[PDB]
Amino acid sequence: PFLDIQKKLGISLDRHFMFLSAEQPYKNAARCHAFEKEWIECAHGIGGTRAKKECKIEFDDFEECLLRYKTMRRMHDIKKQREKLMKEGKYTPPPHHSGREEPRP
Amino acid sequence: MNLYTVIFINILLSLTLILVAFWLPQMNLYSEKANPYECGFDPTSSARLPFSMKFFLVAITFLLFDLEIALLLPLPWAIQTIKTSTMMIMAFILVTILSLGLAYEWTQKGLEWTE
Amino acid sequence: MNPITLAIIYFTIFLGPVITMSSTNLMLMWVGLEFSLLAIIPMLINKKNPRSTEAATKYFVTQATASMIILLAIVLNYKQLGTWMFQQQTNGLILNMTLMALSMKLGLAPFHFWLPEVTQGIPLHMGLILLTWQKIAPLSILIQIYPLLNSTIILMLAITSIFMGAWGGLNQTQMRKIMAYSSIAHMGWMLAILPYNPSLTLLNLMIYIILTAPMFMALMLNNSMTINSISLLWNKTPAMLTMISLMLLSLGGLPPLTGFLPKWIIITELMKNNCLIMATLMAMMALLNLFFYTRLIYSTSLTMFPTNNNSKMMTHQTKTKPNLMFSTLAIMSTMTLPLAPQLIT
Amino acid sequence: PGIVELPTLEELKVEEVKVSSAVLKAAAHHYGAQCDKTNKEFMLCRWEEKDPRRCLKEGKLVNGCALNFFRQIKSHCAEPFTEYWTCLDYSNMQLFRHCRQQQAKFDQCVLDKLGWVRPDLGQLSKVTKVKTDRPLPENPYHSRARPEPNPVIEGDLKPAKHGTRFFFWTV
Amino acid sequence: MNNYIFVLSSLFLVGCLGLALKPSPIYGGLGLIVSGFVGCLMVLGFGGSFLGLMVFLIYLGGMLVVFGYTTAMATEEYPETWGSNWLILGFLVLGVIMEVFLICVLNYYDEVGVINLDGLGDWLMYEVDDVGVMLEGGIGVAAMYSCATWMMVVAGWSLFAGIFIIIEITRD
Amino acid sequence: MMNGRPGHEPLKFLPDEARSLPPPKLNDPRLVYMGLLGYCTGLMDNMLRMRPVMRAGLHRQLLFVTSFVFAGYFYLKRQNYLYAVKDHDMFGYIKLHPEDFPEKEKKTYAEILEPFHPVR
Amino acid sequence: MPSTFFNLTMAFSLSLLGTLMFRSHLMSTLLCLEGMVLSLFIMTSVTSLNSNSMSSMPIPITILVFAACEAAVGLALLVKVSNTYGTDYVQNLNLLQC
Amino acid sequence: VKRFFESYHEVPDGTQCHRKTYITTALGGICGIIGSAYSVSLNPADSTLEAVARVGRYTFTAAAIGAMFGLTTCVSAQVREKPDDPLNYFIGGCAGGLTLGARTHSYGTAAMGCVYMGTAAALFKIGKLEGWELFPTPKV
Repeated sequence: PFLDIQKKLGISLDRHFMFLSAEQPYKNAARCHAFEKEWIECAHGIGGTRAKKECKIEFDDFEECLLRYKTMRRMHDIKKQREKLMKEGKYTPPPHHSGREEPRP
Repeated sequence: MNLYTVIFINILLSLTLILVAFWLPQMNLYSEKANPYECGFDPTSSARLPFSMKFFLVAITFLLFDLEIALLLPLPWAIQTIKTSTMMIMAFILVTILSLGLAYEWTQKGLEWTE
Repeated sequence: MNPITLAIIYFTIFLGPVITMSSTNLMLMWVGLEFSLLAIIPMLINKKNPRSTEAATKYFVTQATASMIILLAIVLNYKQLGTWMFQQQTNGLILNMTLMALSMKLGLAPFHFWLPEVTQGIPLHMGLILLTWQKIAPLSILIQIYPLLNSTIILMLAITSIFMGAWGGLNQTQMRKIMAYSSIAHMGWMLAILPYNPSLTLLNLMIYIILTAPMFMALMLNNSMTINSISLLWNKTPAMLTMISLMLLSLGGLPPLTGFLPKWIIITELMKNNCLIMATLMAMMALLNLFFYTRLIYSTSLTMFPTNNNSKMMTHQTKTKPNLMFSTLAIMSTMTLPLAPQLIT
Repeated sequence: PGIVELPTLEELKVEEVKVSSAVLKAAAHHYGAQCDKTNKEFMLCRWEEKDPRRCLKEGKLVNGCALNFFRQIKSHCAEPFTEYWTCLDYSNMQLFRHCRQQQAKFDQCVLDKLGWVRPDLGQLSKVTKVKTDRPLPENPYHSRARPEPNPVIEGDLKPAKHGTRFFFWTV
Repeated sequence: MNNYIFVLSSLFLVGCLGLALKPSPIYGGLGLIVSGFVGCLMVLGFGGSFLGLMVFLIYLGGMLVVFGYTTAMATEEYPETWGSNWLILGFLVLGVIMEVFLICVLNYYDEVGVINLDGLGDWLMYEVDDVGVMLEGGIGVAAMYSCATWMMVVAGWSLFAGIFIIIEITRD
Repeated sequence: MMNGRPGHEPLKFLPDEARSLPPPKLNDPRLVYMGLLGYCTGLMDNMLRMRPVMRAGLHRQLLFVTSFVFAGYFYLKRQNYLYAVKDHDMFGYIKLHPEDFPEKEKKTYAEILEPFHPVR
Repeated sequence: MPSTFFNLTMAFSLSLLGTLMFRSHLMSTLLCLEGMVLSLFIMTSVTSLNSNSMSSMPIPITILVFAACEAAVGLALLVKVSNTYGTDYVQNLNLLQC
Repeated sequence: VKRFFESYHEVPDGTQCHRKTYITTALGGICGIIGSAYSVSLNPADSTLEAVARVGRYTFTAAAIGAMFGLTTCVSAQVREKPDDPLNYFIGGCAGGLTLGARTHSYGTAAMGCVYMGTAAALFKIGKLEGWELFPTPKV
């Protein structure tokens, strides 16, 4: 913040819910809690520029967890290949993907 | 799915009722039949003219009070907290501030209607 | 206004920028902006004339639209990064929308069209409160995200702010409009030095505030809203002409006044960052600003415009209006250039 | 990146408990009292090693303990437990308060036989220590090496050389 | 049952389009009520019911006051709806056509960008706690009473100062 | 730029490291000019309030001069600390990265050939 | 979720476009502001529900509170404008050019 | 259009004069479109017909200024065999100023535009020759 009155007085008016891995009601972990924790643990103490340069792996893992762009691309490629194989008829779904299976608890 | 189904059933029932109400009886409409009602005489002016509101301040206060209601509504889950002293103090402060605002408006005659 | 509502409104006006500056969370900074806007509207419309109503309406819709764009940027950043602060890797589109909305809240060109109109039609003390206090919180928000902003868009906003402020101040005769275009030009300078060194942004902001406050106080002495009204000041308050001239020259950036120091050090930092073309264009438009200041000085101090007959009765009456804090601010905005290394950090 | 290593269906094959939720809730307190150690070992391994593939043996042990528990109940206390879980299954929430006579009779049966005592209020809900020979994972998050901080500069705070050095100002 | 959320989002877009096109404020409030109901349904589909019902109730009260105000002072002899002007109706149908064209362009050209028709209905609920109590959305808003007391006090002071502000503005 | 340095106390006016600095001499041109500005402020305030410029409000002029000197002294001590810590950080960074600040060898005026431009 | 978020962003863009492109009715402008507010609320709520951020779930309610205060002040200003002129016309609100 | 304006500089001056004139005409047309949009928004016309007439007039004026600028600059570079000469850009800028004065029907505006735009174009050529940064990223 522009003024550090909260840090000078030691209080936390808004500093304890600044991100997903912060304090949560009834210990309900948010999505990508581990990824955001790793990103903050990497980026702490080295500054913004070094955090952008050197914690790129942690930031990319956190971003992939949060937005799931590559997961969507991979699933779309799998489903597109599956429907192409269905169109040319050289593939059939297994029973457990087609609705009839042996359920387990 | 069940709630959506019963909402759609209510929609279909009311649409069917108004449709049979409009297509079942014999139609005979003319100009004097469909002229607007002003107790037997012609309307002097259109009803789309501005129509003064004497409780506008009370309506704005109702907006603010409705948002105070929205703030107060998570109380049945807030009373389950571990730190009940903080919740109790904050709820007391919120209701007291709301009551002080109402009392100030009552003192400043905002609840009274204009003219 | 009864003292209860005076205390509530003034405390919320104070509390808005304080919450904005002290807040870590972007949402709390935004609600500080909301506090400032909502609290300052009734004092704008306090005189209850049609001009004050129009000024309050224009200010409300402008700040509401800009705050909605700010909230869009905050929500989009929260969607992208999961946090409530533009940390390092927020989208450039989000940052540019934040900059654009904060520049519309600040009132710099080409988002400046409301500021002379809002400054007109409100009383002088509310113009002072606007043009000094209302710019601190958006500038604090801009200062917190200085390494993330886009220098090209910032420099374009700054250069058009200084150009339009110089031309508007050249045209206007109303004192409130003149002060508003002065605000636009100085905000242009502050924005220009923002991405490179926000310490100089704070320095220019403080110099502009301590120059704007006593000029508005001297206007508040006689409610002189016009060039002619400030021109017959020699009959009303002859002892203020020298300080008026010195403060207007300091606003013009003439050495050896202390108002030359912000433009000088901003130009120096831009030269250190190799933006010579921008620095030279800004300096020439600052010369134009100094021109309309000098015309104001010619009207009020160096020449003596004809006076009225009732000014004799006004000289019969006595006044206690100029407060203790006027002369301190006038001296600190006039004769502080030799303390320049202390004024800079 | 690297491919994900997850076990096969043969490794995931186990004798599942084909037991309804009302039956489980009827036998809940005695299952939490008798099979507590294996269950707490499995929860400890799951909350220490976040990967579920590192705890399949403990999960199979949990299923085996539950199967032994239900086989013991079927061996000794079949009919009172049957009517107890039936009366529990009638309710929509499976509230314990609706069926207390059947609960009392089942508790009496599992008290005179098998020596089982129903846990009191507040006993199953408290944190318990547990002894295990499974080693503590030193890096559960699979974290990389943390980057080193900046080399903080130490030394005495000498005055500024030749003043502020701001253009022509001597001091 | 897969494109249900997408249909709701499209209806919300159409309602906001009508509100942008600005009919008479009676019809503007009607479009805003329909948009609020649609947004309540969207929040309902995505998760907790409390936020959707809250914004629904708030907008019902708000558009009630707006309806009273537009019958009071923001009215005209012939109120303007979407069909009274050829330009406004043309802009409406052109916006619908542009929406269809844009979603087709993002389906075809951009592949898996923001819109994917094959992937539609697959990425609505990402992760849910399958077994668990105390998971509903109203519990966080309740945690504003304990975890974010600063949020509580700034909201309460906003309402209190707003009462003083509206009294002073309409003091006349 | 110096707000993010290690060991930076937040909203601290004069941290304890500033105690290592020599204080201002209390009769130095910056503080003397601050007192002169305070006296000029008092005189200008008298003239604007239409009082006698010098022989009126002696307590007010004394308070102006005293407050200006006091605030100027403490602000000057703070600025001296800031410049000292700036030079300390600069020298420390130079010592930490000597390969980015090589000692260049300046040759004498016997091996370099400055081009001569005749004025005629 | 991404198609829904894109549609919500386009809804905000349309409401902002309506706010920036005035017609005769200041009430319609305020309604466009409220539509922008509604789009912001829905975006924040679906983001919090998607990321399971119960700690950030008070934020949409705070947005609604401050936005309703904004709408309240806008209605009060519209009352003053209508008392001045008889209508809420932004073409009547124009006499501050000189 | 970024790569378009970058393809303005991929060839030295005095070569591809048609391409340079086309690129400068496009840039002038874009600037005229922006200026006409600002003009019709701040000072609206009496009707849509005169509004689009003003838009077309402003766009054609700025496009003609850009076309004359690029054509005269490339022609002067060709005839003087000095691609890296700011005087070519000064001649082109003066030609653009004369085009502005011809469009506005004022010899005084023609002279003022010639001087100012020639100085601006010479400064632009000097900056592109000697690596000036118009919007530099913060380095210190």
